[PDB]
Amino acid sequence: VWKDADTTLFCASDAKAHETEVHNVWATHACVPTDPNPQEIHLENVTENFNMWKNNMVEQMQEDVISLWDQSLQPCVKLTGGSVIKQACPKISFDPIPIHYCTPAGYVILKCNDKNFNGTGPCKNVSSVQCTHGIKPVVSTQLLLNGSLAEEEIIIRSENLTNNAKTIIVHLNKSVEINCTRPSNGDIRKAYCEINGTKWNKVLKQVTEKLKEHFNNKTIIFQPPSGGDLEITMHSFNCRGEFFYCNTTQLFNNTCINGTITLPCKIKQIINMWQGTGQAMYAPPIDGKINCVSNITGILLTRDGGANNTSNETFRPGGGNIKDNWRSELYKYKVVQIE
Ligand SMILES: Cc1nc([C@@H](NC(=O)c2ccc(-c3ccc(Cl)cc3)[nH]2)[C@H]2CCCCN2)sc1CO
Ligand SMILES: *[C@@H]1O[C@H](CO)[C@@H](O)[C@H](O)[C@H]1NC(C)=O
Ligand SMILES: *[C@@H]1O[C@H](CO)[C@@H](O)[C@H](O)[C@H]1NC(C)=O
Ligand SMILES: *[C@@H]1O[C@H](CO)[C@@H](O)[C@H](O)[C@H]1NC(C)=O
Ligand SMILES: *[C@@H]1O[C@H](CO)[C@@H](O)[C@H](O)[C@H]1NC(C)=O
Ligand SMILES: *[C@@H]1O[C@H](CO)[C@@H](O)[C@H](O)[C@H]1NC(C)=O
Ligand SMILES: *[C@@H]1O[C@H](CO)[C@@H](O)[C@H](O)[C@H]1NC(C)=O
Ligand SMILES: *[C@@H]1O[C@H](CO)[C@@H](O)[C@H](O)[C@H]1NC(C)=O
Ligand SMILES: *[C@@H]1O[C@H](CO)[C@@H](O)[C@H](O)[C@H]1NC(C)=O
Ligand SMILES: *[C@@H]1O[C@H](CO)[C@@H](O)[C@H](O)[C@H]1NC(C)=O
Repeated sequence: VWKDADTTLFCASDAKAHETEVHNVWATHACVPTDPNPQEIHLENVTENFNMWKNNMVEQMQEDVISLWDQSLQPCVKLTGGSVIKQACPKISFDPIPIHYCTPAGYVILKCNDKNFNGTGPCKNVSSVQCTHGIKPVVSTQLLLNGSLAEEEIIIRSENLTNNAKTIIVHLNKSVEINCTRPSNGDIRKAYCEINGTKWNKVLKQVTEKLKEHFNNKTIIFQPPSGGDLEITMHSFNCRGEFFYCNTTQLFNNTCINGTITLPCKIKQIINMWQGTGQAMYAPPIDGKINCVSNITGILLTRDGGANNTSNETFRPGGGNIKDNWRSELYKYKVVQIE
């Protein structure tokens, strides 16, 4: 006795009110305390359809992250709507915390428990929950960081796998640590991410093998981004308030597809805002060692559509649509109004 519907969700977290960290600060006034003992009810013989690509939960999380970033990450110079704006741009404490999304009274969240669910279609194993799992609003491109892993086999997620214009979401089942560091001491913007080539090249081959199963045994080739802004041509992310730009060619160039893979990184001040508000400029990198060790739990790829009768299918690290990042975690939920 329920139907698919959209409504105003609310967030919950374990943020500290005393902290100056931006995520904790935002969650303190925007979210409520997390439920100590949340309940989950498995619906008997209930089957439901899901669509991670058409989920209002994604838009709502998007609006929250945009709100947090607009309040916390303000640039020195801004350019939006043909208006140059100067303002204060002090360094901040930045480190994403788990955010839960819940439904109000008269509404519930359906959770797909199919251990091989790809994001779209029917789900045989469904359960009822008030909130989602703790999701860190990590903004990045190409690589999904600090997210959840696929329980069983690797999963390929796409709204339309044949459409080369539709982005693909790779859900890894084994995290590959990416250790990025801007050493205390030849540019201050020069950084690097270390990835164990053995762990990575093994996972990438598995990703290569499963893609073949989706494209009828066609040859899978990984190549660097064909073009576009640096935000999508390179693995971009925020580390301690700094915008890291790392070349991932050594990751997506077929050589071992065995030691330490060192990716060249740049800490850029001039950036294109993912909010779509234009470009912005921030102050130089902070002093001391800047380190961010993350778990590579997902991969954003874009397939070339210049091959019809060929025996090859080329894939490149894509993204840009940050809403895809929320989709990689909000694929297994959907809001329904109880009747
Ligand atoms: C109106 C509009 N213009 C956009 C340009 N792309 C970006 O602004 C962008 C993508 C990724 C990031 C980024 C930055 C920092 C971090 Cl830490 C992580 C990610 N910024 C497109 C527009 C078309 C030519 C190519 N660029 S997107 C957009 C909708 O929001
Ligand atoms: C359904 O999902 C729940 C939670 O993930 C799990 O405990 C249960 O074993 C699943 N049922 C089947 C038949 O796999
Ligand atoms: C990464 O995953 C490991 C387990 O493989 C875990 O111990 C660690 O806390 C994770 N780090 C994150 C999520 O930042
Ligand atoms: C991850 O999935 C692949 C199939 O894509 C499988 O071969 C591998 O064993 C899985 N890893 C784990 C830890 O289950
Ligand atoms: C996802 O699963 C549904 C249902 O099995 C199927 O119709 C769809 O083609 C699948 N898509 C991908 C990308 O696997
Ligand atoms: C998926 O993309 C292909 C390629 O453009 C297209 O022919 C097909 O109609 C698309 N599927 C849907 C359901 O629109
Ligand atoms: C990351 O790499 C640095 C070297 O720049 C090293 O000192 C540090 O211990 C590494 N961290 C992890 C978690 O491996
Ligand atoms: C990354 O480096 C490779 C080789 O060093 C180069 O071919 C490629 O163009 C670089 N990518 C970007 C986005 O600069
Ligand atoms: C990569 O992982 C293996 C274990 O799988 C380990 O023995 C090796 O030392 C790691 N590489 C580096 C550079 O530490
Ligand atoms: C992932 O989590 C770890 C531990 O909280 C943190 O040090 C790291 O900066 C996070 N990665 C990103 C990209 O925020």
